[PDB]
Amino acid sequence: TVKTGIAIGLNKGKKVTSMTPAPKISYKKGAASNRTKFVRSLVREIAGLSPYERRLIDLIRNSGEKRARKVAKKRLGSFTRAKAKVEEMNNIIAASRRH
Amino acid sequence: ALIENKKAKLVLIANDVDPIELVVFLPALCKKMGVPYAIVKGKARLGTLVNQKTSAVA
Amino acid sequence: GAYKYLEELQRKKQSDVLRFLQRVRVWEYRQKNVIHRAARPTRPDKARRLGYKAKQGFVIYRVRVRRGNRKRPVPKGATYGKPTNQGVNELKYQRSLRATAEERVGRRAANLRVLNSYWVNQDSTYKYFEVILVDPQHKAIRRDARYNWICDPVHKHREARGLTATGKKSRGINKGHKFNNTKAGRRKTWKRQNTLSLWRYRK
Amino acid sequence: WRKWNVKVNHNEKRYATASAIAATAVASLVLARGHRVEKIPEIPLVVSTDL
Amino acid sequence: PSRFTKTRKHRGHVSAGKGRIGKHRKHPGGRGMAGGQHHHRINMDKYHPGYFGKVGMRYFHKQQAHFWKPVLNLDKLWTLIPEDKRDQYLKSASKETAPVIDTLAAGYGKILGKGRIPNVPVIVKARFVSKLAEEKIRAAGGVVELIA
Amino acid sequence: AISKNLPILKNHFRKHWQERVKVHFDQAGKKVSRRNARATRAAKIAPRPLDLLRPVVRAPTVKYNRKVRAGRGFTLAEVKAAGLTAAYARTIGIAVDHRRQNRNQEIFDANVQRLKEYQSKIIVFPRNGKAPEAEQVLSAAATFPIAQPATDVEARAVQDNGESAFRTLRLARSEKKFRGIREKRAREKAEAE
RNA sequence: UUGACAUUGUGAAGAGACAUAGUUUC
RNA sequence: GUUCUUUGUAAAGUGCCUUCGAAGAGUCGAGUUGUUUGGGAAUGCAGCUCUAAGUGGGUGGUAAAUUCCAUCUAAAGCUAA
RNA sequence: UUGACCUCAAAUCAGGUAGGAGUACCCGCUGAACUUAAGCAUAUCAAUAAGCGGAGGAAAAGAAACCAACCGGGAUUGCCUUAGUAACGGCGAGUGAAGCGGCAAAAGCUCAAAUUUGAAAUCUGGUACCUUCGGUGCCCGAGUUGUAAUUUGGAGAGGG
Ligand SMILES: [Mg+2]
Ligand SMILES: [Mg+2]
Ligand SMILES: [Mg+2]
Ligand SMILES: [Mg+2]
Ligand SMILES: [Mg+2]
Ligand SMILES: [Mg+2]
Ligand SMILES: [Mg+2]
Ligand SMILES: [Mg+2]
Ligand SMILES: [Mg+2]
Ligand SMILES: [Mg+2]
Ligand SMILES: [Mg+2]
Ligand SMILES: [Mg+2]
Ligand SMILES: [Mg+2]
Ligand SMILES: [Mg+2]
Ligand SMILES: [Mg+2]
Ligand SMILES: [Mg+2]
Ligand SMILES: [Mg+2]
Ligand SMILES: [Mg+2]
Ligand SMILES: [Mg+2]
Ligand SMILES: [Mg+2]
Ligand SMILES: [Mg+2]
Ligand SMILES: [Mg+2]
Ligand SMILES: [Mg+2]
Ligand SMILES: [Mg+2]
Ligand SMILES: [Mg+2]
Ligand SMILES: [Mg+2]
Ligand SMILES: [Mg+2]
Ligand SMILES: [Mg+2]
Ligand SMILES: [Mg+2]
Ligand SMILES: [Mg+2]
Ligand SMILES: [Mg+2]
Ligand SMILES: [Mg+2]
Ligand SMILES: [Mg+2]
Ligand SMILES: [Mg+2]
Ligand SMILES: [Mg+2]
Ligand SMILES: [Mg+2]
Ligand SMILES: [Mg+2]
Ligand SMILES: [Mg+2]
Ligand SMILES: [Mg+2]
Repeated sequence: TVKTGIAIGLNKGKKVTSMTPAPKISYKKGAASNRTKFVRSLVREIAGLSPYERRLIDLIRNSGEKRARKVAKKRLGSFTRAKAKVEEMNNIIAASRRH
Repeated sequence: ALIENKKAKLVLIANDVDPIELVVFLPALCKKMGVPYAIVKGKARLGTLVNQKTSAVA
Repeated sequence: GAYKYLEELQRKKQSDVLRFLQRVRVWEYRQKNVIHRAARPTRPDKARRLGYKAKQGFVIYRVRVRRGNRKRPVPKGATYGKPTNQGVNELKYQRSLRATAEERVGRRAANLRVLNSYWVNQDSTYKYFEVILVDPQHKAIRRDARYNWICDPVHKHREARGLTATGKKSRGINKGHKFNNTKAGRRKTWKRQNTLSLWRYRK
Repeated sequence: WRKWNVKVNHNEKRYATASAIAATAVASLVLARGHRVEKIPEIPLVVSTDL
Repeated sequence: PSRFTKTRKHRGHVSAGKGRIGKHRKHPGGRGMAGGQHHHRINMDKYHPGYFGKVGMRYFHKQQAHFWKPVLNLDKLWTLIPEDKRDQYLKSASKETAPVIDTLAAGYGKILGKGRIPNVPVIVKARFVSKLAEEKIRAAGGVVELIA
Repeated sequence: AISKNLPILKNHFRKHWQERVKVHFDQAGKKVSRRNARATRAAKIAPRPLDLLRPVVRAPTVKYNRKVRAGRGFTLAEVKAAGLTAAYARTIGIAVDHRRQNRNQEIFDANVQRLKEYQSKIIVFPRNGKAPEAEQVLSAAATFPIAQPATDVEARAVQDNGESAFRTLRLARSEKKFRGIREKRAREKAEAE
């Protein structure tokens, strides 16, 4: 960061000789893994698509990734999970019925 | 973890197992790992050969 | 291990295989008595991470509880008082339906102690639960330093006092600014704020 | 919850006891107080530490 | 104490000082602040203009100590040096040795200008200065060192 | 119920407050019980001193940061620079805190030096039997005080570059006020076709 | 009392869109 | 304080290199209803409908879209003063 | 024909446990109105009384999905303060917390998710003896639909 040294302004704060401590593993709680990547990919081709997911990719192909997000935002919690869901569907299509 | 480590040459899966979930993924797993498997009548007969009441897999 | 697949499979409730399962099991459960003992966890992955172990002294019980609101009982809807209290039909009951599920078996097994519970199935009329219990007088449990805390009498009927995980949720027990009203436990923290503290040399 | 004790400012508290000490000389006060002191040598009355 | 109370003096007089005509009743005005807009309004405006209605912005979750900025005028300043050390510094008003006054360390956040410090140079370290406070410091040949 | 010219009081006794009055008649009582508590414990606790070693720490926010104050525990880093592990330091009367981080070297060293002096100034009796009776010091807090680090010198040469202090704040204030806009005009003028 | 959503699944005919292949909805 | 058995071909701590690093779902979350809170485009709680993710998730006391930042690691558990 | 298995039964089957009491204090549910507003419904009384379930010598809370925005702090509980403040409110009558700071007491941790797989290494019970809050030998039994060791994010695990 490097605080400016004054009590207002942009980087406002006291100058101190700084450290950057050792990273905590609890910061990596999200991280995927090779173990869970395999299992989730495996159960996906086991259990397949859910009703709202089928109507989502057909909405994508025949409407696109705007009206998709708008639907998936109503379906899921909100606009960001809807973003990341439509993307997960894009890669359902691409990797499968294509290449 | 055997099937995952490709160490199994044959897997016998029961046709029973009332929480069928414990098993259903094994056909997929054995397939993706190239392990040959078979669905055997008698989860209890898998037990006898292993000295349990019911073995659910051998 | 197997348990990692069950976990991930169960997170597809709308998948074609699980909602065949969901559809058959919920018919069977509804035939059986509203409280009936369960031979094994039908979710051995779920019981497992809630504290269950397959060993003598652990009991699994399956219970129905009717869904929906609590209709304020009252004869004929007549409330006798101010109109803000006139409601009958839309009132919601601060304890979860799962809390009721623990409580009804925890009574049916009075010698057990309720450890945790988990959701299994629901139709429109019922939610279904599997409650995991422990016999505190069974010697496998009285030994076993991991579980014998459950034997101490402080833990008698934890589910009736809101000490299970669900009871803790509905009591609103969590740290931070969203829980100020209910944290140290709501009525206690109320009483604290409403106590007059008079010292010997008045401040 | 009636008021029982009473707060006195530490300093005035001291002033009071100072005043009270200073009056343990002044044989007229000790006399006016009870205290049969006519037959004693001198005030303040100081005594061997051996006591 | 009760023996000095005026109710001891009222014993034997019928009405306890409370009047025969208009008595001492429970709550003739109503209770508390009732009627601030109606029967008690002549007392409310005059003695409390501004009581009713709002002004300005709400601030949700406003933590005092965000705004903590104690204020210290040049009027004092020099009081922040113990008097033994102090007098030593007034004489020998100089560069090359000038007293460092950490006003943050003294518990203050801003230096204002009330007025008149002697001509001794000072090094004043503070978080904030008024414009006049600092001009005056300069006119004695001192400076301000902004800290945080 | 409103008369004369008087402050408007807000006295909340409209609930049943007499029910919840707490008169501390037991002040003197509980002070004794607390003195006895400590005494009974100092005895049970062998020569050990009733309290644990606590780190130097800089107090939070804008109001208190000028002061340094005793923290909870010693941060696995600081424990390690003083050449002992967490598990053992806990048995030695040093408090360890897995949650506190070191972003500041000056404090980091202060706590390692604090750990150094503590290790030197204590004796750790053998596991065996002997217990060579050592006469407890009761504090740690008193033996190892936490003092405000000196930031400067009394007097020193005046350096005026003539840049006005005050208006160095006036300007620092501004640069942050308009930082967002003047970035939008950089965006908007990059779009010059 | 009326509507919607949930409990709610299987066919078949007929309407309905990517715009006259069948995933879908009445 | 003493005193009898050595638990052991047992158990534990620490330095470097390397590969990994499993982490709780009808939950989190959303809508709506009711209640509650100082909590204010919604403080908690519950009903019903919707229902996730894994460089994810939660919070950051004014709703929203975009871009960043800080801070923890939920949906399992014990514990004296 | 015989023997298992799953699930469901019955015994005055072998051994246990629950009820009721009390309830000042404690954990929950449920839930008023009198009252105040000079009338009155939102509000207030009050998240109070009465009603119901459940503990202990304390209960509960507790090792952060915390606070913060600082040079950052660091489980919980409580006191002094924050403060009759921020805020809520026919913005009326009224209501009303939190972060920082001082003090009291201080204490930390364990599971789920991992192939022991060159050896279920674990456990209730019965029984005989013994140095009996237990140990050991042996047999039924539990348990692989997972009982031990190992690991809990502060980490930690497999290699060298
Ligand atoms: Mg059994
Ligand atoms: Mg009523
Ligand atoms: Mg109401
Ligand atoms: Mg105890
Ligand atoms: Mg409150
Ligand atoms: Mg008086
Ligand atoms: Mg008179
Ligand atoms: Mg008269
Ligand atoms: Mg009078
Ligand atoms: Mg009269
Ligand atoms: Mg008259
Ligand atoms: Mg007002
Ligand atoms: Mg009060
Ligand atoms: Mg008392
Ligand atoms: Mg202490
Ligand atoms: Mg010894
Ligand atoms: Mg977790
Ligand atoms: Mg209610
Ligand atoms: Mg609400
Ligand atoms: Mg946003
Ligand atoms: Mg931090
Ligand atoms: Mg546990
Ligand atoms: Mg607890
Ligand atoms: Mg019997
Ligand atoms: Mg009872
Ligand atoms: Mg009354
Ligand atoms: Mg009235
Ligand atoms: Mg009246
Ligand atoms: Mg009336
Ligand atoms: Mg209330
Ligand atoms: Mg209310
Ligand atoms: Mg009551
Ligand atoms: Mg009762
Ligand atoms: Mg008792
Ligand atoms: Mg106690
Ligand atoms: Mg933790
Ligand atoms: Mg704290
Ligand atoms: Mg007011
Ligand atoms: Mg209130």
